[PDB]
Amino acid sequence: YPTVSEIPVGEVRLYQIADGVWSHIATQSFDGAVYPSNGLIVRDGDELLLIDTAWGAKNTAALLAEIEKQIGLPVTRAVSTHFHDDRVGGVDVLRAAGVATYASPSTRRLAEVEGNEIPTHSLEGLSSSGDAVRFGPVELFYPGAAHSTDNLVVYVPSASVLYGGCAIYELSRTSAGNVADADLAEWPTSIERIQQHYPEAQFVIPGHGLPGGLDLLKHTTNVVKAHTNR
Ligand SMILES: C=CC[C@H]1c2cccc(C(=O)O)c2C(=O)N1c1cccc(OC)c1
Ligand SMILES: [Zn+2]
Ligand SMILES: [Zn+2]
Repeated sequence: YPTVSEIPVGEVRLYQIADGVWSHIATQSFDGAVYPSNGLIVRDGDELLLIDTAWGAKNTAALLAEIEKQIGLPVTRAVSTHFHDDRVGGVDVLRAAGVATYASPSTRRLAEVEGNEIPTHSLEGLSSSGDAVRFGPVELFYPGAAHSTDNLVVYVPSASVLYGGCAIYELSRTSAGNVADADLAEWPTSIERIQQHYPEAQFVIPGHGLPGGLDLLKHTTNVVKAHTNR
């Protein structure tokens, strides 16, 4: 799996998780350091559903070019899973490319307040923790507040792929990361809802770093709780 040192900023890599399911991986500078960042691509017949931008206008253009090169099906819809720039930065590129962009009303509001790019369409039915709605070939799930108050997770039932987004940490992380927008007290409860709702997930994809299995869920709870204790 690609690492930050192996991906120059501005390039995007794709990685088959399972049939018709890819992650996309990019790198971006934030406050003077470079970080890797993941999203998801899910085949939707002869179209593609995109989960999250590649963290910036130029990265997201590179994302679309790499999808066209490697997959060759059009991206028709995109869902952003919270309001931070690594999720919505590039939405303007997507919209101009003909992609219909979606996010919860919470994400759209927070993005606007923050001065970030704003998905066009509002995803209703996800404002209460435990809410689940169908969106093409995936289920969208609001687990409750965690990394941010608006963070969504995405399940691909055909492939048993659980995309946790930035509410889920990779196994190599032992300290909490950026908690500025987080709800540390609710984060374990939110993970518990994910665990109970998707107990058959075979692959778990964090928002940043290496994918793994279901242990990424308990691992994230461990890290968040240890931060709170300490
Ligand atoms: C700050 C690091 C960049 C990225 C990242 C990489 C690796 C781990 C994490 C983490 O969850 O701590 C993050 C994270 O939060 N990011 C982020 C991206 C855009 C806006 C933002 O504002 C709060 C934060
Ligand atoms: Zn974030
Ligand atoms: Zn993130």
